[PDB]
Amino acid sequence: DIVMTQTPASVEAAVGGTVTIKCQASQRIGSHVSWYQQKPGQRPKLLIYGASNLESGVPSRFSGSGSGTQFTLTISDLECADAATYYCQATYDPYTGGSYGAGFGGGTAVVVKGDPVAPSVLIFPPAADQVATGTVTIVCVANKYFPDVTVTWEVDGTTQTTGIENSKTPQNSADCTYNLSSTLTLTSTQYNSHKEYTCKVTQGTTSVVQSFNRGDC
Amino acid sequence: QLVESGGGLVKPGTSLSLTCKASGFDFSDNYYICWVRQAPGKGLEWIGCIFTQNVRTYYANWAKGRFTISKTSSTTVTLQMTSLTVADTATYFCARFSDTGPDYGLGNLWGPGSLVTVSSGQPKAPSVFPLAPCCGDTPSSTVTLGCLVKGYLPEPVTVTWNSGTLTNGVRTFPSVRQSSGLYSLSSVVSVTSSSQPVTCNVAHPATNTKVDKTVAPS
Repeated sequence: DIVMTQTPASVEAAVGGTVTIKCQASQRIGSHVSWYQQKPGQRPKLLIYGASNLESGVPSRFSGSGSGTQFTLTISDLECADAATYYCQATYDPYTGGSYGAGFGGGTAVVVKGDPVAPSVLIFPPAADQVATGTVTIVCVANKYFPDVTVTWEVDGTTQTTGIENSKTPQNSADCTYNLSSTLTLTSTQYNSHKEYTCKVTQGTTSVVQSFNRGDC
Repeated sequence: QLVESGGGLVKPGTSLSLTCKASGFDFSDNYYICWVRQAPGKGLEWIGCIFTQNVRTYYANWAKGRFTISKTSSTTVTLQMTSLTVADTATYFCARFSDTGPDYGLGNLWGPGSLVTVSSGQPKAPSVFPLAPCCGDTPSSTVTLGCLVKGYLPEPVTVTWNSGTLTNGVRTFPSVRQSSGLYSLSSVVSVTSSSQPVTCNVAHPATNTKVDKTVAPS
């Protein structure tokens, strides 16, 4: 079994920069290495095979190098569309002598540093039919922003430590921005036992706060 | 192309047969058909390959015990797995590795994968709730509306708006999983106010469910 050691596990580079990713095979496999690109929710996409052959239709800014033990993927002129995770794969096993695609490297998460954009924030009070079910879920959305943000929930001035679930969209392939949804789940009893609900999205030294009063919605 | 099927929600300790079906070509030619899985939010993990010419098989050392690959027909390769646990929850991709001349390293045909969810919970259809600004707020000329898709098992659900005609300004977030194992996600869309009555189309195929919720501000 060929084992591939990928470095680094994650990298961040400015638009137009150069990303250098490398993999290490546990024993010499010549030029038998493929590189893949994968975005969230999508199937893997082949970029390089045979260590340095570009798959048809793949931009020329991707290039692979290496033969033997150490293999290198280079991404130059980095674009927002290149925000993804990249995997190497050994395509030869000297023990079995087969040239099939085998073990994958750990992967490298590439974050493309685009131009900074502060978020706009929206808070959505629970629909009327929610509270009858025994639980309520308050949604808070931070749209189109970069760099990352941190969310803080408050209920009548008390910071919330539990009931919080966050999901971030992948980097927009055009402008590198993120979108985030933060949900706060409480019981119907807890929800009716409080008035003020606050979502606070912090991007460094900036914060956008979005509140609502349960009685007014 | 390649299409995986046979998956879904299954209980721990059970066994499963996933099939990979080919169209526009068959396994009478010389290829490798490999299975690669990916747990949600984690890396790719090779399971094994089978050579279509002589049905010779090659497995990852970790996968030998619980996984089996076989060519059941000229157009179907099956992946049998045993003693499933939560650690086996993953998307199981089928991939074809073609001949480059001296080797078979050209893995440029991948299926979308078959999702296997190993849980003891029962399948559950989502509860769809509208998302609109607080009634007491002064409306603006542009408004963001959405749908909360709460408490479904297993993945996935797909959300469209106005049956797929409203696609500009749509932001459908990836699903979150709470402690009890139920999934939830939201989808919002920015539209002009006092203008568009929008409708989300939430599909949960695992329960053969589709829900349409027409949302409106205040």
